[PDB]
This record gives sequence, structure tokens and C-alpha cells, in this order.
Amino acid sequence: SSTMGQVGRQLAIIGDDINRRYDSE
Amino acid sequence: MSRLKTAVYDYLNDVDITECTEMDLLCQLSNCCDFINETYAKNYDTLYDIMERDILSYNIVNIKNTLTFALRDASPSVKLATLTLLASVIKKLNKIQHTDAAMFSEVIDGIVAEEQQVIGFIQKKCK
Ligand code: NA
Repeated sequence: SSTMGQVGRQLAIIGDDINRRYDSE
Repeated sequence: MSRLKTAVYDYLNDVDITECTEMDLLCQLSNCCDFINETYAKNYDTLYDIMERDILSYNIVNIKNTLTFALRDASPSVKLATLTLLASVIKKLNKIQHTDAAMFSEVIDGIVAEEQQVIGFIQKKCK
């Protein structure tokens, strides 16, 4: 596949600039 | 079914918020996703590039599996990243054939799992 790993990768990124960026350090 | 689930469906078929309160879930969910969408446009651009094949072909089952799998360990901000993705994917597949939120029920089930946390993020932590 690798298509579904990608999306997953990309979603974690966004939710890391969120629930990590403007949260605690 | 739950207040959160009802709101996800509503949002997924953009019902259009009337009567917004700081603690109206649909409105606040809606605001959180528009904010995520704008602030991570470029990222949704990449995400589309990755999924164009699945969307152009109308490959629902893959899209569903892709997102459910993505949702697995998920924290509230990925769950909301995912719902934002799904909203735009729903809209794009409509160009091809009638797609509505029920087709993705199991994804919704995964975006709404651990309610208190997701709501907690929407109200307290989203922007
Ligand atoms: Na529906």
C-alpha cells in the first residue's frame, strides 16, 4: 500500500503542530 | 446517537449552524475544522495529492480503511485533523456520485471515540 501509511504520517504531522505546538512546549 | 456523533454527521453534511453558543458543539466543531483547514491548507494540499487516485476512482472502501487505520492510536487533534480531511473528501466524491456521511459511519465512530477528550479539545484547546 504505502498510500495509507502516508495519509497517516500526514495526519499525525497536522495534529502535532496542533496537540503539541500550541499546547505544552 | 451521542451529542458529539449527531454533531459530526451534521458537520459532515454541512447542515449550516444557526444559533451559535460558546458551548454549541456543532458550531464549535465547525469552527475548529475551518480553523484547522485554513491553518494547514498546504498539508491538506499534500493529503489530496496522496489520495487523488482513491477519490478520482471513487474508492470508498480504501478511503474508509485509510482513515480508520489513521485513527487507531489517535489523539484528539488528529481525530479532528481526520474529520476535517473527511469533510473535504466527502465533498469531492460528490462530483462523482452521491456520497454522504453514513457511508463513513465507522470512521465517525473512530473520530468520536473517547468523547470527553475530543470535546475537551474542541472547546478548551482547538485554536
Ligand atoms: Na448521512
